[PDB]
Amino acid sequence: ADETLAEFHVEMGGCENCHADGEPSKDGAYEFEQCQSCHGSLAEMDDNHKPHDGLLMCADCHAPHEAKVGEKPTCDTCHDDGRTAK
Ligand code: HEC
Ligand code: HEC
Ligand code: HEC
Ligand code: HEC
Repeated sequence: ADETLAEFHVEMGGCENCHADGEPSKDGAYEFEQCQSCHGSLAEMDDNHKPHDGLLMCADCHAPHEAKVGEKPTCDTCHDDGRTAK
């Protein structure tokens, strides 16, 4: 009974946590911005987030409307070279 990431954040704010007047962006960048305050920039993260920093958005990896808090994305969901999480 795990709650989605979008949920965990909601309880900590609402649907407006990554949505303006309930109007999801039609790109992804606009949202990716929201994930740049209480957290920071990938270029300011581990050596695992850096490598990506400037490639794919958070959600893109931390599928909010799908993933569930406490669920480390799988590299197999992109990398097929045995890539493993560190
Ligand atoms: C950030 C932590 C989010 C919160 C809080 C909620 N949603 Fe969300 N939603 C988020 C992203 C990043 C995206 C897409 C942009 C991307 O980077 O891919 C979305 C998209 C939606 C959609 C799209 C509908 C579709 O056509 O698939 C809907 C309908 C939506 N979001 C609704 C929604 C609701 C109801 C929320 C509160 C329960 C909510 N979102 C919170 C990120 C985040
Ligand atoms: C403040 C308004 C926030 C914004 C904007 C975003 N997140 Fe956030 N997130 C916030 C808090 C207070 C916390 C708790 C821990 C912490 O101090 O950061 C979190 C936690 C997450 C996590 C944790 C995942 C886990 O394994 O527990 C993730 C993956 C996460 N947040 C992702 C995320 C995304 C994708 C956002 C934009 C769509 C985003 N955060 C915005 C507060 C805030
Ligand atoms: C896939 C290429 C990812 C993208 C893009 C982002 N993150 Fe991530 N993140 C990823 C993994 C695989 C993990 C866990 C590693 C494992 O397998 O154990 C994480 C973890 C985090 C955490 C945990 C730290 C904490 O909650 O205290 C945070 C806070 C986090 N990721 C935030 C974050 C943000 C803000 C991103 C966009 C700027 C982002 N991640 C992108 C994989 C990926
Ligand atoms: C798709 C959503 C991805 C997921 C899931 C993860 N990564 Fe990724 N990463 C992605 C792309 C598109 C690229 C580069 C694209 C290209 O072909 O140029 C990368 C790159 C890396 C690298 C850099 C390798 C290098 O050349 O030095 C590393 C080290 C890396 N990715 C690690 C990694 C790990 C450990 C993941 C699972 C926790 C992971 N990535 C997931 C896109 C995506």
